[PDB]
Amino acid sequence: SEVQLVESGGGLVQPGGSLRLSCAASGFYISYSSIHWVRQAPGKGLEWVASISPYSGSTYYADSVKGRFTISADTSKNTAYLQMNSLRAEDTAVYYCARQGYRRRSGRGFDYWGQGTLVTVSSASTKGPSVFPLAPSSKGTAALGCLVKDYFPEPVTVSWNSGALTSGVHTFPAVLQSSGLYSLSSVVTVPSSSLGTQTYICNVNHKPSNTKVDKKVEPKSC
Amino acid sequence: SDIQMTQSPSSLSASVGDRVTITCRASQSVSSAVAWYQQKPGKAPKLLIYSASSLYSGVPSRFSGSRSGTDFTLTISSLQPEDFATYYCQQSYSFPSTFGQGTKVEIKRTVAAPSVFIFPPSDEQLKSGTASVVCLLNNFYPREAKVQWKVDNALQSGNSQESVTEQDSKDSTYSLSSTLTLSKADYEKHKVYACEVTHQGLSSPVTKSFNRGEC
RNA sequence: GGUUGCUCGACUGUGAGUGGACCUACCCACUGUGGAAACACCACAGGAACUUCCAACCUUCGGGUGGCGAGGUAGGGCAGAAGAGUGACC
Repeated sequence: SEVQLVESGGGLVQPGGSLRLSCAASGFYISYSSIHWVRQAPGKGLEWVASISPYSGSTYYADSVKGRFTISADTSKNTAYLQMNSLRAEDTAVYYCARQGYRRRSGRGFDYWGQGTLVTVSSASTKGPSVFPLAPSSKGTAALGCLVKDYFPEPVTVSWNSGALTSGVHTFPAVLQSSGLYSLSSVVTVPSSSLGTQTYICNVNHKPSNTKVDKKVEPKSC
Repeated sequence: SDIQMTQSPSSLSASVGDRVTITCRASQSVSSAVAWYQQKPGKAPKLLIYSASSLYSGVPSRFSGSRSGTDFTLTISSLQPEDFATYYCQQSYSFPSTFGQGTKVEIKRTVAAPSVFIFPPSDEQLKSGTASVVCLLNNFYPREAKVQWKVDNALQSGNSQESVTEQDSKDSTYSLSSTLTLSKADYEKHKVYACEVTHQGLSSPVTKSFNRGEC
């Protein structure tokens, strides 16, 4: 039951730039299915982009990318691709790879989606995050977290204790600093007893900048 | 020359167990080439209905598609909390394909006051010359709340940024984080930093607060 | 000279409602289904209906069997036939 779609080749690209998204298939052969690209700008809806139909290679493109994008498939590599040229701001989105199901089974429904890859068309140069700790105070549970400040582009991942701690944790949506950079903050609440003896580290990973930080969140020093 | 898929409502609050109905209306007849999708915040979409009334393999029988000419309706007989999601119609009757604009469905629970805390800026941060103060409202509902910063009993304005979690798929609650941001110098001009919370679950506006420098 | 056959035969026809169903091969289409299949390709089923016909087959002569893509090309088939011959008869 290995049916999987794994997009890649996204990232931060200067306007007018070019990217070629790749999408690798598992547990089935794309020679027998229609494959579609669908993109979602942040907090916006789904937008069909292109598709290539099996046995004939006939390609169809959403009209907003007609002539700048070129969907294509490599049989041999069980991969499908989307070359993108003359990228603009509004091409910014997560770009999803979808398999169109077998007709006898699921109609023209799209039955498997990738996790999708994120394309950030701007020219503002990357900058990694400066993570600061958020300590508990003196108030039977209290809260502690990390402040992940002034990074770009999205995304960062936060885990706690290398994902050992997972419960009670809230990681807030990045907002956009007036500086144009992203800031956000992850918090967990824990029982007031563990403070003395439980080391609490958040792990911050900002792959765009090749930045990974681990910040020990310890209580009020005084 | 595209089929317009015109979905509505744009959003939906409804109680658990309720019947909810989402309607997409195809600007042209698209036969039954309509599929519906569930999308929880930050996953991919998952297929629900194909061919406008066929329930895709594995989907809970509470969901169901329906067609009446050019008008398609998705229905949940009885909401679970899990069914917090954004729902999209699609037509693959003809290229270019087309989606609805989506419908954000929201759980509805009994009221929950926020748990409130306040965070005075880290000492590493202050060396770098910045000073951000964090106020945190945990696991509450309804999401509508009012946060107010006051510095030395002076209501601030425009220098905080808040952001809210998505409705908990289990609690169906919310969590907010208002963040006042000041230059280090502006922060060393005042003693008291307060975070005033006015929520429906609170019968009196909670204020966590701190004074600069206290240990 | 007729008159008629008999045989050969250039050439032409295969006529659509008050009236057109001849066969075959290729090409070219059109519709529906199915092929891991929205298009392309392949397979298969179809070309409104009521008629009309029998170029075809069987007949106990009562009838019955079978058969439509008004496409193109090419052979044929059946009809005429200009002409020839070639008889008989007057």
